[PDB]
Amino acid sequence: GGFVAPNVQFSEAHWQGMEALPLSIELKRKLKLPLDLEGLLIDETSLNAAVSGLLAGDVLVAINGRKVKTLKKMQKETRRVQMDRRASLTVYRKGRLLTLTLSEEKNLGLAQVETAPMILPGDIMPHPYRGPCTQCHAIGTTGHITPDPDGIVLPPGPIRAGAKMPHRDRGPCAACHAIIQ
Amino acid sequence: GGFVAPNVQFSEAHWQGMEALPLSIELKRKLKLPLDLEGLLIDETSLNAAVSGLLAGDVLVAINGRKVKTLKKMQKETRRVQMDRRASLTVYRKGRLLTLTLSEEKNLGLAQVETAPMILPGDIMPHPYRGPCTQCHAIGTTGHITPDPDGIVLPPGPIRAGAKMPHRDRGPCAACHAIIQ
Ligand code: HEC
Ligand code: HEC
Ligand code: HEC
Ligand code: HEC
Repeated sequence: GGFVAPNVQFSEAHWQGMEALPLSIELKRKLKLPLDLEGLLIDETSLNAAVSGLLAGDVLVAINGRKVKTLKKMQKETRRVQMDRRASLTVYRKGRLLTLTLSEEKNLGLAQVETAPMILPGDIMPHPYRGPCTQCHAIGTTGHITPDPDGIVLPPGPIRAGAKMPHRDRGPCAACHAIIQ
Repeated sequence: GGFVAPNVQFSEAHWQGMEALPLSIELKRKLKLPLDLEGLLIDETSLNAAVSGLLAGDVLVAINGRKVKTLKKMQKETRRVQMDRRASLTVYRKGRLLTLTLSEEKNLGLAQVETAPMILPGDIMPHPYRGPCTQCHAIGTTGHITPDPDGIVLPPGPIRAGAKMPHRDRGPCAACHAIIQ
């Protein structure tokens, strides 16, 4: 269960703590950004990228002065300076073109890319239409991990009589727990 | 709005198309895996990692023969062979220790790491208890991108009278669209 189209494109890149995604018209209108703007959207920053001053909602225009309008082009670029400890960040925020340094005490490394997750034939589109489905998704059931862990509930599990309450008052110990005597 | 604890750990790594996450007791019991098992869980495989034979639900025990039980240790490891085009994959699947080659025609690169997303003071835990919150999450409102794009609706937008229907029959053109005459 894994049919992939001959052109599955990249949905995102992760690099020194920033998640980067193509800046679509969907997203440009959704975040009320100018529609001439070319670059990558940064929607999630942690660790080294957040440290460098980089916030979410920011658009990644360039690195080291070279323009990055696509993921493919942004990767190419991280490969170039992957062994460096610093690269420059040209960013678009609130109409200002800011600059930032990104840092790492070993080396920056290559930004790794992702496609949209593999989906089921009968699956429901949770987002506005964007084009034929095989264009971003692989169709099938592998690349799974289904049922998704997060939707599995754990039986709270046996407790000796007079156990100590780790959690808030939730009700009679006997409703959720199997008691031991 | 960004208070981080002096020990924010890694939640995941992405490497040549696999998303890797610490294999917790939560996840070990949730996927009915042996509880002695040490390694990383692989929950999402695409591109180069899926190509190498790697499926989701798989646990990443080792690379090139070196054991990887934590993210920190798995990164260290990708740094080592980051310039190589091939590394070995020791994996745990259904009780079998399989082996796989991972490949890339330029170079593999460094696996990039992520922490749990920054959360709000008043935010609700969507998962079983796991320990104090500052241990995985940064508390605040930056690293935002809120409101989250996905929860913004776009007004379908004006259509000239006699426009052609791109989408299924949804009802009277006048309910959603502003018509032009
Ligand atoms: C056309 C008929 C479809 C169907 C049935 C689906 N998609 Fe997509 N999809 C894309 C990206 C980048 C995401 C992540 C979320 C986002 O940023 O908007 C998604 C998400 C989904 C889901 C949720 C998947 C999950 O694991 O929860 C599902 C069920 C889904 N899609 C089905 C990317 C694209 C495209 C990129 C240009 C196109 C075209 C489509 N999707 C179209 C469809
Ligand atoms: C203790 C009081 C809390 C609160 C309020 C939250 N967390 Fe966590 N969290 C962790 C990871 C790895 C995730 C991703 C999902 C997963 O794999 O299970 C999450 C998710 C959340 C969310 C959803 C966030 C989102 O962007 O949608 C929220 C609101 C949230 N958490 C709040 C990691 C951990 C831990 C790691 C050991 C611990 C401890 C906690 N979380 C505890 C809390
Ligand atoms: C469901 C409505 C519950 C009621 C009522 C009670 N408990 Fe509970 N408990 C429940 C769950 C789902 C869990 C898992 C952890 C979590 O996220 O809350 C627990 C946990 C405990 C523990 C720790 C378990 C462990 O590490 O093995 C103990 C010792 C415990 N609970 C005891 C307890 C007592 C004494 C209660 C009533 C006076 C009680 N629980 C209520 C679910 C529910
Ligand atoms: C809501 C209940 C709707 C009804 C009824 C109709 N339309 Fe629609 N339309 C709607 C949305 C949210 C969108 C965005 C794209 C999507 O994911 O479906 C659209 C799209 C169109 C388009 C393309 C828009 C563009 O690219 O500019 C056209 C030309 C269009 N719709 C026309 C149309 C006609 C003629 C309808 C009734 C006979 C009609 N729509 C119904 C929402 C809804």
